[PDB]
Amino acid sequence: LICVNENGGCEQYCSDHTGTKRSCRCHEGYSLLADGVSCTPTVEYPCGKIPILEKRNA
Amino acid sequence: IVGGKVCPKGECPWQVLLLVNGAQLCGGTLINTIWVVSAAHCFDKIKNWRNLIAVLGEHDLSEHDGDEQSRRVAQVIIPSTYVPGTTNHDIALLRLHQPVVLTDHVVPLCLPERTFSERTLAFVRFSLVSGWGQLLDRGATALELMVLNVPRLMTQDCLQQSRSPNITEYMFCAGYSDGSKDSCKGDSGGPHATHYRGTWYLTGIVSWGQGCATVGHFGVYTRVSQYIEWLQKLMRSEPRPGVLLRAPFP
Ligand SMILES: NCc1ccccc1
Ligand SMILES: [Ca+2]
Ligand SMILES: [Cl-]
Ligand SMILES: [Cl-]
Repeated sequence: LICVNENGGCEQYCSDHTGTKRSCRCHEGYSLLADGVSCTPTVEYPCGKIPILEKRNA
Repeated sequence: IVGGKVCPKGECPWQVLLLVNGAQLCGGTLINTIWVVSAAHCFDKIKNWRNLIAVLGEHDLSEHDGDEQSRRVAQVIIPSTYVPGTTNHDIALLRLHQPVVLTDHVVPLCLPERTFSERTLAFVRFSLVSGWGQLLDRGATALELMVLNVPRLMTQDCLQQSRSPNITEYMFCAGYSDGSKDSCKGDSGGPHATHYRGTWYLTGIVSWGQGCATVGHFGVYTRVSQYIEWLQKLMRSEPRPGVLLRAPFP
């Protein structure tokens, strides 16, 4: 996979590595799940999420 | 904002209101607990740099509901390439004197990595712009925070569809050419925020146009992707005496 296509499958950030290798990364306040692509909040108020709407669907 | 709607209270939690001597100056965007991104041009006429205040958690300017948090602005950082009175490099990084406290009503917008922003966010068609600016060209400003969904144009297409500053690589166009929907005076410095897979990111800063909602013209926004590395470096730096700091760009 490659980061220029489909964001490399990453939910957030993507790095290309030497070979057919790719690493996804997450912003501070998030951690990468074992799928290697998804990011889950690790704090109460992660950037770019709207609390009243996140609660509205929780 | 012309032709938008009220942003329901708490749904634009990264929006900043900048005040000078209590009077509305500009908008801004919170990107973490002590840093705000705004527009360089907002500071062209500042005389006393020590009367600048940033307010987070604001919604209705007519009332106090207790969710507002005000801070002094300790540093205003502008790229060396910005020339007062002109349009290019229209970005400012503001250090608050004390962090804001994150709450349901105060949350930072994610400052994206450059590659992500250029390769992915730049191709998301619609993004939100917000502020307490004029509701009409030559009209009164808003008392409640307003928000507008605007589509982004490739610069070649903007220039072809438009009919005077250049649109440089440090800008992008977004909005409508029919005179119905635009960001306006008073919205300057505010966020152009882009959604991708459940999270919102800073992609633009309300910057300039030919008047507001002018037929045949689009809104022009600072292209934040060009400044990610500049911003990140400054956020790791120690504060310096004196509010205004001009920092080399690139
Ligand atoms: N979107 C046009 C615009 C932006 C800022 C100030 C005036 C006009
Ligand atoms: Ca209020
Ligand atoms: Cl330093
Ligand atoms: Cl000073």
